[PDB]
Amino acid sequence: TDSFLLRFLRARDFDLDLAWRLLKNYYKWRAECPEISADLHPRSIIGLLKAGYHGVLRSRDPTGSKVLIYRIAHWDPKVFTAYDVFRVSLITSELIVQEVETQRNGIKAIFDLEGWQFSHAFQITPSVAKKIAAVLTDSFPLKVRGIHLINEPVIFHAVFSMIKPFLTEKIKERIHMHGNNYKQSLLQHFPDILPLEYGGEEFSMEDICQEWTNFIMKSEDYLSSISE
Amino acid sequence: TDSFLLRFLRARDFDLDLAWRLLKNYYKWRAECPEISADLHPRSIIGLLKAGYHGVLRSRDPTGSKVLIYRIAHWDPKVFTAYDVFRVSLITSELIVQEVETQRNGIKAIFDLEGWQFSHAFQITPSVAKKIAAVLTDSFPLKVRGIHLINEPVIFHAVFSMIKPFLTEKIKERIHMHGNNYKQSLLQHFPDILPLEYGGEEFSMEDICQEWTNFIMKSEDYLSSISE
Amino acid sequence: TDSFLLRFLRARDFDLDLAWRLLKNYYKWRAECPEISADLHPRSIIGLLKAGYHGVLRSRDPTGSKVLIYRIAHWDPKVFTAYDVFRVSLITSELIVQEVETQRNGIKAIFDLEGWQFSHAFQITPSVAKKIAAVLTDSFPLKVRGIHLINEPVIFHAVFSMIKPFLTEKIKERIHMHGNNYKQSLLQHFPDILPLEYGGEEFSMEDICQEWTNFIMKSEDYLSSISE
Amino acid sequence: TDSFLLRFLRARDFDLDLAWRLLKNYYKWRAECPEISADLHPRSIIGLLKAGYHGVLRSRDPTGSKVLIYRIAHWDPKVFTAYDVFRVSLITSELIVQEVETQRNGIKAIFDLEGWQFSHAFQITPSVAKKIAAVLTDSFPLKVRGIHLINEPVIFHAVFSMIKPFLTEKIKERIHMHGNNYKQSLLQHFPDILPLEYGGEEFSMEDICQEWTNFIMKSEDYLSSISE
Ligand SMILES: Cc1c(C)c2c(c(C)c1O)CC[C@@](C)(CCC[C@H](C)CCC[C@H](C)CCCC(C)C)O2
Ligand SMILES: Cc1c(C)c2c(c(C)c1O)CC[C@@](C)(CCC[C@H](C)CCC[C@H](C)CCCC(C)C)O2
Ligand SMILES: Cc1c(C)c2c(c(C)c1O)CC[C@@](C)(CCC[C@H](C)CCC[C@H](C)CCCC(C)C)O2
Ligand SMILES: Cc1c(C)c2c(c(C)c1O)CC[C@@](C)(CCC[C@H](C)CCC[C@H](C)CCCC(C)C)O2
Ligand SMILES: [Cl-]
Ligand SMILES: [Cl-]
Ligand SMILES: [Cl-]
Ligand SMILES: [Cl-]
Repeated sequence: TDSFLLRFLRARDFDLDLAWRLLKNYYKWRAECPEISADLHPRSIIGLLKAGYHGVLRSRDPTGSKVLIYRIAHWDPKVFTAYDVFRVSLITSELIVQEVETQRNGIKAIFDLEGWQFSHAFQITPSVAKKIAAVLTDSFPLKVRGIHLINEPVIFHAVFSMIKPFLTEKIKERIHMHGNNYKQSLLQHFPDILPLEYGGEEFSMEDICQEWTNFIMKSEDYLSSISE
Repeated sequence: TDSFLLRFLRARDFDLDLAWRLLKNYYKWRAECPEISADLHPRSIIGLLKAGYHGVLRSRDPTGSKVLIYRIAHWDPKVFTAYDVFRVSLITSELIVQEVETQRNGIKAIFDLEGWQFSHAFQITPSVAKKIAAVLTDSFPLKVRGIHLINEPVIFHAVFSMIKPFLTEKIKERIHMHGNNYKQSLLQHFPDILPLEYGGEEFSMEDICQEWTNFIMKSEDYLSSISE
Repeated sequence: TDSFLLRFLRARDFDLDLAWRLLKNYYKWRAECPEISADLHPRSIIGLLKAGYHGVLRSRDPTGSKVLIYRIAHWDPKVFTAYDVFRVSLITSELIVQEVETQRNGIKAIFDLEGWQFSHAFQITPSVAKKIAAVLTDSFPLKVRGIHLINEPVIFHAVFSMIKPFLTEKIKERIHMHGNNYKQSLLQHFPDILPLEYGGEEFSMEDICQEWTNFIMKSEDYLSSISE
Repeated sequence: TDSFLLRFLRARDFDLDLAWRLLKNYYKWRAECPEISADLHPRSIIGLLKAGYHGVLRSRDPTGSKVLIYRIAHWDPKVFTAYDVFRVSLITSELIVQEVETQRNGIKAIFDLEGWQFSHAFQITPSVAKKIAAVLTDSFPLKVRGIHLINEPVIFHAVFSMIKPFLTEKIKERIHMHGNNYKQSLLQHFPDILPLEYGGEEFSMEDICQEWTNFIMKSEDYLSSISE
């Protein structure tokens, strides 16, 4: 069967030395952040999901990557903390990493930063920013093939300035900032598969969020299994 | 007669040490890429030529450089591979290098990247990208005086990011990206000589492609001679 | 045209550094042995040829190598010296090296040492032995793919002991000693192409010698051209 | 055919390392002095030739060297510059170097310095003097076997003092100064072949100059070929 080791091998192109280091950092990072990784049961973040914060596209991008969508406007920082929000991505990642094609072709994430407030950045402490850079680089068995930021306000760049120093040059090359006129540039990266709200043709974000919410709730037994 | 050595001397301004190194890399590169350079007979790429992928201007630029035109939209990656396409440039280069004035004044190439798809970049592997940088720098007796990219889509820069690390600073200075509004900037570099499709006045790309296709087919005996 | 340089490139697999060194040794060796290489006109060794000392097979071996045959019994050391005999091989080599397929696939030589006397070895001085090793290794643009010694007497090994210290390990691997029962082992290396005297089926050594003698005499104008 | 390389090999006794260095300096020197070597067409110096400045003996010296004669009195420094005069020697050298026997036996030059004025030395700048020493030593594929100065005035030694520091010891050994009573000493070096004006028996300098002038004008097509 697809062993737990196999996802780490594929993430590092069957370089046993590199895959081993990634495995070490995976356990290390999970140990230094139990407030995110100790309990992966969707119980603590179901409110976030039903608020419409997160969803995953059905179809893959032209290179076979899984496409993830985050909407920061649907995150209420008064209700959920940065750790809660982080846990959502962690939960999704632990699920999609089971897909062999995702293991081979990595993922791409889209962040709709419309509605980013000063109530969001306060949650993003230096410790949090470094943990963000960790999972983006060499602490989780997922190839980050691209990060796409749209509708990012001027005040956000201060937040990104906290993450960038801990980023490898490879990942920095893969982070895109589109601004408010994102639609044309975003459609080139993701043809046919985007939802209606982002220039897409068929499905809406509400449907996509609901579907992924169901899948997470459905996978609640597996998410408990990998909890320590 | 214009010896085979003479083209290497002129390419390095009669610096015998440098011209010798270029000769060494010329044979080395040809040995490490037989899937491109072993057989230069136009047989394997005649379909590409008649598709309208490549053509050479009759008139030289204001500095005497030969001007080459490539249209990526006329490359069907399902039919022809990157090696096939590479072979086209190799064939053209082996022909125009016979011109003494081309030896002295180098070449300039225009790439119409309109229609660049994710089906094109998949062909461009790290090994291919490094071979591209090789012939652009110090592995073929042709001075690359300028590379002009027009209509380049957003997704192309990821491909260029694979080539750039292997490029010398001199060549990087000579690579131009014009975007969609290229016509004004392109006409300044190439007055009077451009085809109709790119702001020109007289000839069309279809004529230019056909003429160069005829010349290549006509030179099929010479191209077989230099095959190993 | 097939330049004089090209034979040196092919001899060293288009390694310009190595091919250059071979060219240097080619001129050096020719300069330190004018009593062999100054005059390559068949005048001085026509008697050797008509005595039946040397011949070249029409057909190539299974790998495309030219096959050369020497019969030491037809060398009268009282009439011709070691330098005269050496000149024969030099003349043949300068002729067969013009064949592109010989340049690519190298040569193989068969020495019938039947009749090797103490009047032959006296001619083989330490200086001569070292010159033999020179052309076998890195002083002539011919790949020596194999040397086959048959009917070698016990007293010959003393002579070979003079050559061996100056031989590279590569060439030593390619020197074969078959003894008196050579026919079976020799036929495995050279199927279908051997003459009647050595297990062959069709042609005789006398015919083969005469044919190569004619060709050398016919090429007398070219052999004068390369004389210094 | 006698390749362009072959003249450099013979000039350095088939020492490939040394012949290669001479080739490098040949292109270097030609690049640092285009005001002498860019255009070798006899157009710019035909007046010098018809003035009777230069001629070449028909017969070779006892060692087979080509013998060149220069008469400084027939150089009008008001009309022709040092570069023009230098070009004459360059033109002659590029012609006589085609002779295989000249390649093997080198050249000898005779300078009649009778009439050397202070209007001649002003043309001989430090830069010019060093260029003179360059072609005399290791920058042109011609063995300088001897330089003979006759009728040299006292004021000339200041000019020679500018050249001597850049001369190798070998060439310095081969430079002879005869003075006004040169005839006896000059006849020992050049028996039977000298013109009437220098103790000769048959031909006059006017005939010799005219003959070489015709040959240069006749070779005007070749001299254009080697121009860059
Ligand atoms: C394995 C994996 C994880 C675990 C992951 C992400 C990706 C691509 C992964 O492959 C992306 C998002 C992230 C880092 C969660 C981020 C948590 C914070 C609270 C998000 C809100 C504010 C961010 C400042 C917005 C920008 C984020 C991008 C710069 C990644 O969690
Ligand atoms: C001697 C010589 C060769 C041999 C040559 C070129 C030039 C200017 C030369 O002087 C330019 C084109 C190239 C490198 C062939 C490229 C092959 C690939 C398949 C082209 C399609 C995709 C490219 C990623 C498009 C961008 C190319 C530019 C950045 C050069 O082949
Ligand atoms: C380029 C080239 C030359 C020039 C050449 C040979 C080969 C294979 C070449 O590729 C083989 C023969 C040789 C060395 C001539 C040998 C001269 C002596 C006189 C031969 C008689 C006695 C030899 C002791 C017999 C054994 C020779 C083998 C050990 C090669 O000349
Ligand atoms: C290949 C070659 C060249 C190119 C050459 C010469 C020789 C022997 C060559 O082999 C001799 C003459 C020279 C150097 C041209 C000299 C130019 C000047 C203007 C001559 C007039 C004044 C000289 C100060 C007179 C003395 C010259 C000797 C000391 C050589 O050009
Ligand atoms: Cl972008
Ligand atoms: Cl530009
Ligand atoms: Cl054997
Ligand atoms: Cl003297």
